Amino acid sequence: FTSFVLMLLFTGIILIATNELTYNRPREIQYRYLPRDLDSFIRTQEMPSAIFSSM
Amino acid sequence: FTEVKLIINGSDRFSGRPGAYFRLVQPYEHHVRVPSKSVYVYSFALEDADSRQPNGSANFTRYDSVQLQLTLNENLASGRVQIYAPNFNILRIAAGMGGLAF
Amino acid sequence: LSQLVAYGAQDVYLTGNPQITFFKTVYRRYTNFAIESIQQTINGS
Amino acid sequence: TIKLMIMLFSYFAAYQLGKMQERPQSQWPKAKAGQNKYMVGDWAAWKPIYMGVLGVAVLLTLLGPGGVGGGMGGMFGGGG
Amino acid sequence: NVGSLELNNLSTAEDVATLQNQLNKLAEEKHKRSTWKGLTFRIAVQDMWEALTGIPTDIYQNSGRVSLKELLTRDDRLRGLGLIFFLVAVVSIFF
Amino acid sequence: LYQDPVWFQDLSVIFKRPSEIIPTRDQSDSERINAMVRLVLYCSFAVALIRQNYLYAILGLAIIAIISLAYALGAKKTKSNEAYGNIRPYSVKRSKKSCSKSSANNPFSNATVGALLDNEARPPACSYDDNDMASTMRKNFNKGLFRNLDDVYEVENSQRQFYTMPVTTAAPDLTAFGQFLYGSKGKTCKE
Repeated sequence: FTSFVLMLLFTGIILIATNELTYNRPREIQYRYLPRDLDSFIRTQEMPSAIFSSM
Repeated sequence: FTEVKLIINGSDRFSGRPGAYFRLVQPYEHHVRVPSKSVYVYSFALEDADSRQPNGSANFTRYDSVQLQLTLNENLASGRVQIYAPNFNILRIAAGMGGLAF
Repeated sequence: LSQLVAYGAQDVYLTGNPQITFFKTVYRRYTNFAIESIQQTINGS
Repeated sequence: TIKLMIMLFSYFAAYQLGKMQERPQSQWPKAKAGQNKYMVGDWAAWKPIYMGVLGVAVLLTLLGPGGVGGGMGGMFGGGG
Repeated sequence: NVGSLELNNLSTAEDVATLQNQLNKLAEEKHKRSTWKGLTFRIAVQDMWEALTGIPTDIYQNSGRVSLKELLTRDDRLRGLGLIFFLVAVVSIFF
Repeated sequence: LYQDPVWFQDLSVIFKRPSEIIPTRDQSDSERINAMVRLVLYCSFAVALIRQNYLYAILGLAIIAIISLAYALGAKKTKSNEAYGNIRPYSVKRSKKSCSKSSANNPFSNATVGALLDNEARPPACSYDDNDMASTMRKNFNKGLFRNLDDVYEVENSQRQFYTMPVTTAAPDLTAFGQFLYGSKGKTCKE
């Protein structure tokens, strides 16, 4: 009787250790500097055309 | 004053002494200058004029009753006895906030 | 106006800064708008 | 005793028609006519809480990019 | 040619910092990958630390008034219940 | 503005505070799932105690997981439980009334032109204190705005002028207003 639940937990905890890898799901995006000429062009321009963007 | 005595919680802090002691001797011993004018003082600390370092203090926050007895001369006009008592506090400054702690 | 700003590839990779000859003006392409003038109602003598 | 114990719960499960719960919406306050009760905050007491609140506001401002400027300059940092 | 604005980096960053934005977010990527790699199947000895973090904090989670199941178990705690494997191995050795 | 009592779903630890509810009645779907959880837990634990094999509790927990997972995944998003006007025929059971939560583009959900954008029929922006939307509103207002750090009860950057308009839908819902002033009184004397 006791050995049954002991083996049940024995396999179940290995199953849990396998399961746990799925939890963390972060997004990866990198940052890079503008080209110098393009940066100067963007800084110089006076009107923005489209108003705003959130991404 | 011909005689001065401080009483703390009903008891003598010091034996009463002649006014001359308080005018001439006390500041000689405890302060920078003797006033030469009839100013009477008494210290609870040794040797100072602030001196940028405590040299003792009396914590009157624990004195439930303080009285001082003056034996006055017989040629005084009615009027004021202005009593001052310079003391210590803690200035506390943190995270943009000031104030003085009791 | 105070939010951090960055460009995507479409505004960097697929473009660039053209060199402009003093004497060749390149005019900016712009939004479509029109101007009208109307009278407002005044409340009060 | 399996058949019986399950039915005991079944009989009780049916019966408790109704649903007790925590008070909904908003809690409410009572106002003395102005005699006989202690104010919620000491009037001298109220100003300090003002002052206490500031501790938090200032701490937030120790990181400029994380919030609102202070009384001079600015400061930088970040987390991890 | 167009202005696109990123609102936050999991913590609102006002448009004042210039390189702090790159440093912070690079640290964010490094932390995310470190957690991912130390949180996947490949672990060497970190199971002991995860178990020792799991038990007291799992118990304390109910010492708050509530604690969401998405947080009582998934807050780096799921393999933290890996000590049950150790204990069942011990008792199976006994029993 | 329409208000409902408080409930919660089987997550956290609510399944013990209002304990000893087993089967559903006049309860929200989350509350009904909670009651089913209570039924299964008590039944399986009692069965395990009667027959000490230590596995009926395991099966009870497994079927708890099955029921909770089914409720979590199989929910149908096609809900339009919006109350306004004279009729609310979609459902008469306990449910959470729809709210138009504050957004970055519309911090106060004033429905200036957001109604014509995508919603067409926009649920009312519910009360200032209903679901902690006061904190979200303050956070959205203080997005990209710098304070002088001389006001910890911030009024300096003009909070007061901004507010939620009395109506936040395309229509003022005049029927509800009229029913407020003029009760139906059901069957009257003239009838």
